[PDB]
Amino acid sequence: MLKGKVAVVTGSTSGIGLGIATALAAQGADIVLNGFGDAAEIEKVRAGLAAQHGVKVLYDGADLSKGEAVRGLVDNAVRQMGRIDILVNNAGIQHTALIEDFPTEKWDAILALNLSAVFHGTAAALPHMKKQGFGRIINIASAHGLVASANKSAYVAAKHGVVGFTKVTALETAGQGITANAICPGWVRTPLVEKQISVDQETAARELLSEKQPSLQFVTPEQLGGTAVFLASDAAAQITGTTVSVDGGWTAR
Amino acid sequence: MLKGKVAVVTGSTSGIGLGIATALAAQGADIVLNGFGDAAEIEKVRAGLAAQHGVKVLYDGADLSKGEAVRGLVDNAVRQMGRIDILVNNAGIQHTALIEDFPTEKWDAILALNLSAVFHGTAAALPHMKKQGFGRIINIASAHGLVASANKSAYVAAKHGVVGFTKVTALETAGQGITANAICPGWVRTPLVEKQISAGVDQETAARELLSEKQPSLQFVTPEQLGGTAVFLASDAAAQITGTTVSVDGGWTAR
Amino acid sequence: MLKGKVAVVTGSTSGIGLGIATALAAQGADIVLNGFGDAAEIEKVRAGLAAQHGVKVLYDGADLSKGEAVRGLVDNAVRQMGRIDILVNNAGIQHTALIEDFPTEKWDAILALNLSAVFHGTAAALPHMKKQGFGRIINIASAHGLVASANKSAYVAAKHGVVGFTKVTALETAGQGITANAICPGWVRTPLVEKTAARELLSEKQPSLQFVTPEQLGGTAVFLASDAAAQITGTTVSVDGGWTAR
Amino acid sequence: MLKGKVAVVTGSTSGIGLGIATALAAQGADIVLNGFGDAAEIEKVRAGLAAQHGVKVLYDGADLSKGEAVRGLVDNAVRQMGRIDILVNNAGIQHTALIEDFPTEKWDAILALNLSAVFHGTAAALPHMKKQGFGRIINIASAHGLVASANKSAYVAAKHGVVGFTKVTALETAGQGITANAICPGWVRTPLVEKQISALAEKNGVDQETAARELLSEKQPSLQFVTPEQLGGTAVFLASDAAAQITGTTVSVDGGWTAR
Ligand SMILES: NC(=O)c1ccc[n+]([C@@H]2O[C@H](COP(=O)([O-])OP(=O)(O)OC[C@H]3O[C@@H](n4cnc5c(N)ncnc54)[C@H](O)[C@@H]3O)[C@@H](O)[C@H]2O)c1
Ligand SMILES: NC(=O)c1ccc[n+]([C@@H]2O[C@H](COP(=O)([O-])OP(=O)(O)OC[C@H]3O[C@@H](n4cnc5c(N)ncnc54)[C@H](O)[C@@H]3O)[C@@H](O)[C@H]2O)c1
Ligand SMILES: NC(=O)c1ccc[n+]([C@@H]2O[C@H](COP(=O)([O-])OP(=O)(O)OC[C@H]3O[C@@H](n4cnc5c(N)ncnc54)[C@H](O)[C@@H]3O)[C@@H](O)[C@H]2O)c1
Ligand SMILES: NC(=O)c1ccc[n+]([C@@H]2O[C@H](COP(=O)([O-])OP(=O)(O)OC[C@H]3O[C@@H](n4cnc5c(N)ncnc54)[C@H](O)[C@@H]3O)[C@@H](O)[C@H]2O)c1
Ligand SMILES: [Mg+2]
Ligand SMILES: [Mg+2]
Repeated sequence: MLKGKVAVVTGSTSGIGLGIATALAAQGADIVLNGFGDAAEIEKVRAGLAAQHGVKVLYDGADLSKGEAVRGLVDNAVRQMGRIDILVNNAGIQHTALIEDFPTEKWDAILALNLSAVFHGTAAALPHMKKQGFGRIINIASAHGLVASANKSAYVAAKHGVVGFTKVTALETAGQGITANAICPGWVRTPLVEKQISVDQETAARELLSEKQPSLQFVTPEQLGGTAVFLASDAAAQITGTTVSVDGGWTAR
Repeated sequence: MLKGKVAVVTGSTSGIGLGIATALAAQGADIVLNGFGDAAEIEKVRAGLAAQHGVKVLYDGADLSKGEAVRGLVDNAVRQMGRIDILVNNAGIQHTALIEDFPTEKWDAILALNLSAVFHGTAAALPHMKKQGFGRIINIASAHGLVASANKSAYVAAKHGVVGFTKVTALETAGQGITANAICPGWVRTPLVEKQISAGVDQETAARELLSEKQPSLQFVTPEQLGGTAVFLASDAAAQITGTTVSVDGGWTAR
Repeated sequence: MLKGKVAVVTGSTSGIGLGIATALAAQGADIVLNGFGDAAEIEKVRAGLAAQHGVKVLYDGADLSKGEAVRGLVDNAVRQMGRIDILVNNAGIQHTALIEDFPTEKWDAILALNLSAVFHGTAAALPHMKKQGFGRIINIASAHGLVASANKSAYVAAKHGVVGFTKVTALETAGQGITANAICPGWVRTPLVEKTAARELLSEKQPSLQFVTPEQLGGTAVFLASDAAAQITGTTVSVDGGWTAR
Repeated sequence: MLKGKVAVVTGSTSGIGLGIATALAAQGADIVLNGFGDAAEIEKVRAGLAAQHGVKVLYDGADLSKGEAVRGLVDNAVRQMGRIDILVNNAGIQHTALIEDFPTEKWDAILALNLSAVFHGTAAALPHMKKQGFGRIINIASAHGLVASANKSAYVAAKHGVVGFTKVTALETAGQGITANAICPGWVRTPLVEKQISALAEKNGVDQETAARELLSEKQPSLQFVTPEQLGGTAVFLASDAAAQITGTTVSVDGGWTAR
């Protein structure tokens, strides 16, 4: 369990990030949620987690394009919650086009959120974790941090960058009670994906998965949350600077 | 938890394998132990796990250097325990020598136990797992299944072979309720390593010096950590983790 | 032999990019040098290479830290040479500091040069290559595109990003007569590195205890540009004396 | 070029090993051929290469499933040729089946030849190379030494073992003028692959060229086969001085297979 610990999860107002925050809450950690969305819907989620799990849950809507807003998210977590034990760098965006057709605005944006936000968040958290003599940094990368797909140049470059950044973090913290690892999911069934799915649908789901994901099954936010729980546990104290692939066999082949 | 499930752990009479068996028993799994040592101590271990955790624990002394014995261990497990949910292929041996000096008998011994026994155990377990709609194969490889050290050609070859074999097992079973993964530990503080650490400064100073070459954390991995890693791969959160390696190595493979 | 082909080598005024341009010049490709330094001491080079190997050798001083300058270099290299056959993305900078001590400006500068310049060059080069039906993108990454060292976060991240970017470039051009690959060097005795103790510096990372040389890297680029390397695409070639083997 | 140098290429009577042996002979290297097939055709090959390239070419038909025979091939190459500069460990066999259906005899045969022959060959070569202060060991692994495919358990395990073995070899010889690397090809349209094209051809009840494009499509984004000449060219590169600090690594020649 993680009673007495505080976890910040970026981009946790929905999807994977919310699944992770929810799993960490269920182990007793206080939580900082982050992301965009409807004010009322977010408050429902925040109040609901706090009441269901008996922990404190803050919401900080910091826009993570801006490195100063990222470092301020972390510093505010420490101000409001007392400490920061676990940082999950999860927020991300996508844009598909050929390299030649790839808008520079999208390239820049993808790197800023998907990579540089990891740097800024991690830079802000480390001094606290080192003083504590305890930390877990869990970066949510992708199968695309290890291998590539056509038409995803910026996202693949950024995720790969996250993997290498994760390894450096780990080497700079080795033996100080801090680990840093990257979870690399394959396909997770988010509403964005759900659109693409629409001769019936569970024949369409299987067909969409079959190119990359041999199990023909989606990964779930709940499974990624249990993977983050595991990495946050004492059993994972010597797991550092590595990747945990949660991808249905995508990287096996 | 793993109540009602059955785990066979090869090489579990001591060390990493016993750590894994223990962690699995503590989640409620029935256990088949295996390996060598003193038979009185083995029975003490077996009885004590069963009493402490309220699970059924068997011992099967199969010599895993023999393919038909590995297969019989798995078949005996199913016969006696009723099913097989988790197979941990852990038993392993080592020899250090330059390649040109490496005895053929040692090459062949290391391949037979560290690699071929994973093939034989997997082959026997898979039909049962596919019929159950559930299985977890957990192969204990090493950092030396991903990277090399000088003078360890047979161990490195076999552990690499285990990593690749793990991937194929995952691809043959993908979607069938079965996963196969390889845990890749760095240094764990066994009696053997202790003897090296024994070999002018303080004990814990020599420990850090010895870890220094390969393990950035300068902290040993423990059998309990590796047991909790096996518990996690056996859990439902790990249902889509298949055909991959989980490195428990203090930063060894990050650099 | 590469006669009738044009190579752009970014960062070719010194160290490995020059090493590579020279090696490629020695095979009959026309060269576009690029980089910083004395306008005249570079003329010595642009002149001495063109005379030594009997090829056209341009110079473009484009600051690659700007995305539009990269795409200009490429488009101008086409205009001044007629075509582009080989793009070598080599220009790169370093900075060593703990992550929490790492200046954001240095972070952004490493990412703009070491990574985004590679995206920019490739975006500019690709339409010409796809029409040519022939291309060689060779990105000069590092051992640090595959593994990490402490205190080098922006560089390791950029270099991992290049490796990943190379793979996508390969996948988008597959079967179109274009390949993209990354050479991942270990230690090279540059000016910066040069400043015995030479075996002990290599000792931590590079088991051969021998430096990699620009001519070696030049040979490696020449190979990837060859017909034998036609189905070598989307991959890394480590020239690192054993660094990544352990 | 390799004038004055001796290369041993296992499994060089056909397919990839033949392309590699030819490219090395074309650089001035003396060649020991090895492998099976039709003996008249093998002699035509051996005499042909010797004459065409003006180098010495021998055939040793050692069965490399036996470790003594592998060491014997290397020993006698040094006896008969004067030295050994290049060892290309290339011979291999394939068998497909589900793991639970995979005959123990086929598992053993694929480990013996595809992995243990690399150990025996390297072990016999190294003392000579270390003495000479020069050597190139080039192991022909596969994309399957880095990633898997279903139904190829023994072959994927053996190829992965070759990749790890190659790394240890590099580390043991680092700095001594010896490098050890593994070329990792994707599909090459040899008879090893033809049997597979034919099996896919019959499964889907389709022609042979449907099967080829589809075989390629599953794995190899270029949709073009790799050729023995390309692999020969890659081996010549690794044997060169340009590759002096390329050691303990893999070179994928796979049309994008491992990029995705
Ligand atoms: N969904 C998949 O199939 C998949 C697969 C592999 C990896 N991932 C990765 O997992 C992570 C989570 O994404 P997801 O799939 O749940 O998407 P999602 O849209 O469901 O959630 C993304 C979250 O990030 C937040 N966000 C976006 N921009 C932000 C900004 N500038 N500042 C603060 N928050 C911001 C959103 O508000 C939201 O809470 C991403 O890094 C993604 O790339 C997703
Ligand atoms: N110890 C480490 O630092 C380390 C690191 C990485 C991986 N590993 C791996 O972990 C696994 C177990 O190692 P350990 O360090 O706990 O070793 P250990 O010697 O303590 O245990 C090995 C087990 O295998 C059993 N065994 C050996 N040969 C057998 C055979 N012929 N038939 C049946 N059982 C046999 C032994 O009786 C023992 O129970 C091995 O595969 C090893 O390669 C160990
Ligand atoms: N030297 C090594 O030990 C080593 C090892 C691995 C990889 N590398 C990589 O190889 C590449 C070349 O490095 P090097 O060691 O030859 O360095 P170098 O200093 O010798 O040369 C770098 C070149 O890039 C140019 N350059 C710098 N900033 C530029 C900019 N903004 N716009 C255009 N040109 C610019 C310089 O003028 C110079 O010509 C780099 O990407 C580096 O990361 C170097
Ligand atoms: N064809 C491909 O797509 C492919 C792809 C990747 C890797 N490879 C590898 O390339 C190597 C060569 O394969 P190939 O496709 O050229 O096949 P091939 O069947 O054309 O050649 C195999 C060669 O090995 C020889 N050989 C077989 N058993 C032997 C033994 N016991 N002793 C000595 N020689 C023996 C054969 O006689 C022949 O000379 C193999 O290691 C294979 O695994 C092939
Ligand atoms: Mg390494
Ligand atoms: Mg892959």
